[PDB]
Amino acid sequence: MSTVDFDTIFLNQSKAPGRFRITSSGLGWKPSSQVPTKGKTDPFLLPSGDILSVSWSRGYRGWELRVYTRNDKVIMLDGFEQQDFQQLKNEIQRTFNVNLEHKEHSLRGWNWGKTQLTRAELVFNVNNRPAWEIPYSEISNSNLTGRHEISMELNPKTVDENHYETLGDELVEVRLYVPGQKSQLFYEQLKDKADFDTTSEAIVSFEDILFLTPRGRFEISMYANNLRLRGQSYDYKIQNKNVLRIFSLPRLDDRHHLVILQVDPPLRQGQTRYPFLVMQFDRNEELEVELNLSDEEYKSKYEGKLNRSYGTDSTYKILSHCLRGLTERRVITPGSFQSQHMQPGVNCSLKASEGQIYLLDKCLFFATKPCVYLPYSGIISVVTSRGSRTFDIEVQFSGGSHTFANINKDEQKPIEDFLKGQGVRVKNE
Amino acid sequence: FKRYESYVRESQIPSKVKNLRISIDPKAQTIILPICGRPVPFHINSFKNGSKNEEGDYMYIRLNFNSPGMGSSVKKTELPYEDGDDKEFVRSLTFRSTNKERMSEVFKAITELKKTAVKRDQERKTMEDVVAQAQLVEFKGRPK
Repeated sequence: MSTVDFDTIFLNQSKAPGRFRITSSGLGWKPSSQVPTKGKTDPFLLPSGDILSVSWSRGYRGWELRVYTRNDKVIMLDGFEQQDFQQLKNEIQRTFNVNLEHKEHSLRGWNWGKTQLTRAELVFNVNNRPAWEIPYSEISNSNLTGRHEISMELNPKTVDENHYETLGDELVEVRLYVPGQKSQLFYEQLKDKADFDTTSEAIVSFEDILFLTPRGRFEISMYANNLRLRGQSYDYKIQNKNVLRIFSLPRLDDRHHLVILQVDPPLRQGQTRYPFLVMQFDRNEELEVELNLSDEEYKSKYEGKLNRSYGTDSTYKILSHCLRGLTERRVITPGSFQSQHMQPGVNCSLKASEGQIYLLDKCLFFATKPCVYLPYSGIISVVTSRGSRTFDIEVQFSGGSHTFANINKDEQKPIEDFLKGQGVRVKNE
Repeated sequence: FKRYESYVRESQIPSKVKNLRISIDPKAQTIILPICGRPVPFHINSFKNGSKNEEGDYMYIRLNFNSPGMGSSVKKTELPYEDGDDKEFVRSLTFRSTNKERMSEVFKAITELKKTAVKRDQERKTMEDVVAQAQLVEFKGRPK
């Protein structure tokens, strides 16, 4: 039985070269033993029954053999020479009864064309030739960012127990512009083919929530492992693990209530980043919500963490409890600090931005763009300076200083006594 | 439409483009981008502008391309793309790399290539006049 083998072949853009083998049982690839690749040494094996079609085309490292599977996966093998084409064509035809298709790619350098959703890959065609293709398995998320604009986020391979180290510059995000009244249908078709979320089976949804940061109205759909924010011009998927902290803070206007999420990695809207998501509720807004959970799943996983039904209570309380139950993060409420005016915080300006400073039991928190979180364990000293009916507070920490200006002088003594009580060094100079 | 093309044949692609990274060809006025294991050319005339962001151990480059709606300062008489209501456009591509220094150099070289292209196009437009004329013919006798 003539086993045909190729040395120096790379699997899915692997950094390490391997030995590729064609057998009557299928395709095999094994990494070459000369590189200490922290990583399973196990041979990749593809059964002959799983092969649908095979294309030959120009890759980075020479020629690329792209294998389409019946399971809608694309396998990329790069590193072949141009001479190997005749041998590969004869062996693939003989062994699998599959034609090796030669696919020529557009080299014109044009950024316009037609997108074409093929079974396993998104294809961008320039002058009736493929310019590039993206496998649906590499797409992590997709989001409509405009009436004619579709943003696709790609899974940026970092460290997974099942993937070979990739070598080079990695594509993270692709934005397409689809003119005509058409981008929404393309987004729906991309969602169906890339097999993302199953419909919207959300444990709970909250409609029409006002965000101060990012600025907009968003629907919040909660799932067991993730939180979704749906907006008119942007969709975000946040994993429950990425939520670091939840703040529930009353605004000094005594008419609104702030719920603030710290997220790591910070959410990204084009170039700008949002490490804090600031939601604004009316205090008089009441909502009744039943959880979409089976009685067996509720008892086994969520008993004592979530209520089965929430009565007609304030929306921000229900939301804060749901976030606590699903993220397992503690909600940070206002601390024992009370201003001269019996308020839970003080009005101040950070640079050109007017806002509210909250002195919480473990941290100083400034709740207006930009949002500033300062733990007391990181504060070296607080300096009070005279600008005056007002005074300024400079907070020094290991990474710099923050000057909060325009604070009423009557609030000076309560703030100093509280900060001294928290063990922070106050200097009055 | 000002017809431009990066390459006619795959043999024109620089052999240096093999380490799966962003590479620039000043001769073909082309940016070569690593999209899913393929060396995708983009001509400097399809490129609009870009940004660079540093994030932890990685450096991000966003490259923005010409698309209708998000248009450039060019007049209605000459588009950097062919007119087409049914044409879809690559508006932006974002890449990341662990090597910050090289990625900063690549961004500088893309920006320089764009400046040289715009300067050459301005120089061409300034010359498209009647400036091309016979060189001064010296008087054979004693000139005034």
